[PDB]
Amino acid sequence: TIPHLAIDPFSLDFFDDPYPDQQTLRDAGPVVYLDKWNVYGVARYAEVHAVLNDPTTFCSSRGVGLSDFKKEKPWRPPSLILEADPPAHTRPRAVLSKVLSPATMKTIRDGFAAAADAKVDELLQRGCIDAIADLAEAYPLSVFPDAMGLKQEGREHLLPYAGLVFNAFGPPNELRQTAIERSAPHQAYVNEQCQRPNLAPGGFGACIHAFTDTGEITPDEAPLLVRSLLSAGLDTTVNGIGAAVYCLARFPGELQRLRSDPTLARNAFEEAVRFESPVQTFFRTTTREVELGGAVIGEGEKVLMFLGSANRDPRRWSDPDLYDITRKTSGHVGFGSGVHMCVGQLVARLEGEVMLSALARKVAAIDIDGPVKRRFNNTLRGLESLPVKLTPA
Ligand code: HEM
Ligand SMILES: CCc1ccc(C(=O)O)cc1
Ligand SMILES: [Cl-]
Repeated sequence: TIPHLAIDPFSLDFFDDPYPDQQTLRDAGPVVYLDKWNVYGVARYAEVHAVLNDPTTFCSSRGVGLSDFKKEKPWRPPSLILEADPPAHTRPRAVLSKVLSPATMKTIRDGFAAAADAKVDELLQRGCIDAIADLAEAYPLSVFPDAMGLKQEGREHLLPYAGLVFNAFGPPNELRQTAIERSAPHQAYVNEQCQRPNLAPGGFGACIHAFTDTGEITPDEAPLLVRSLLSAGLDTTVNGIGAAVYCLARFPGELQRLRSDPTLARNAFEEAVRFESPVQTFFRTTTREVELGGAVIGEGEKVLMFLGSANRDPRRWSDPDLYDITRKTSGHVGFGSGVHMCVGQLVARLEGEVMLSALARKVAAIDIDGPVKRRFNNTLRGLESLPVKLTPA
């Protein structure tokens, strides 16, 4: 029989220090009942990974946040890709995949590295820098909206927009409800840049709109796939990169390790995604009666998956609380797993690698010199400010 926990994985307290709670979450039982929100949760690597790889049983089309789309109105029209099941998923999925293939990365790869090299140089010129706003936020801001082919004007909405989207997967918090109350300007901006007339020749939005021509997607579909990349494509990478730098900061020996061997960049990043897990949690909904870690769970029940917890399960990882940039990271669920696994992963790693590469060649120490402020959001873990003094090589 399934234990009750009073933990609220969406309270400021939990965000501020999740690690003791996530350990109660695991130790309690393979499946737990969260009184705060009347839902089942699963925090161990094994359970999380299983749920992820049975989309037939654990569907996403009833929402991947708490809210059940069968029971209640989605807060916005649903994603053609996040909030759908195969087969409706498979087409929109395949398209975004071509858009963001390794072929594509090869073409934009030099540009991303050069821009990464430029930021780290400028930063070394100043010394004291905010690792979040001046790097984590600034770098993908200098590469991604361009890769998208966004205009200049409006971009200040891209981050609040992400925040809104990720806050909304959560329970009906103060966090959620406020985000929603404040959402109109952010949606109008995104709705606008979602249109073909507004996407520069040769960028993702443009490349996406091309699938209109051949018919792989309709014109209603097209603005909505773009919408996908404008929700998911930015703040994720802000927090990913954010994690990496914070890790390097807290783990100076691991920085020295990376400097010794700069080819360890890609994986020092991947490790950071495991170790922080910028995207913390997602739900599914049972499509049938299913036995899940010994419990028989009824049809149409929501299950909360602790991604971060999975990624830090002692049952799966030696010394999981450690930053180890030569860890065999393969199998972490930082970008999820299976049919829905992050279609954007190549862009993220692209950014995380070039930037960690630039750092490994350019910086000799990263020390935090200041107050460190966390940002609170229902789905995203990350920092709001991280003051560091960069010392040059
Ligand atoms: C720090 C980098 C990133 C992280 C940690 C991350 C996280 C995730 C996770 C955990 C999923 C699985 C969702 C699920 O199982 O329901 C996912 C899927 C997705 N990601 Fe990412 N992501 C990142 C970067 C990106 C980027 C750069 C893009 C756009 C270029 C993107 C676009 C998407 C989209 C559209 C999906 C839904 C795919 C599907 O359901 O088939 N992500 N991401
Ligand atoms: C990375 C999480 C995420 C993935 C896809 C969407 C979307 O399709 O709007 C929104 C969020
Ligand atoms: Cl929207």
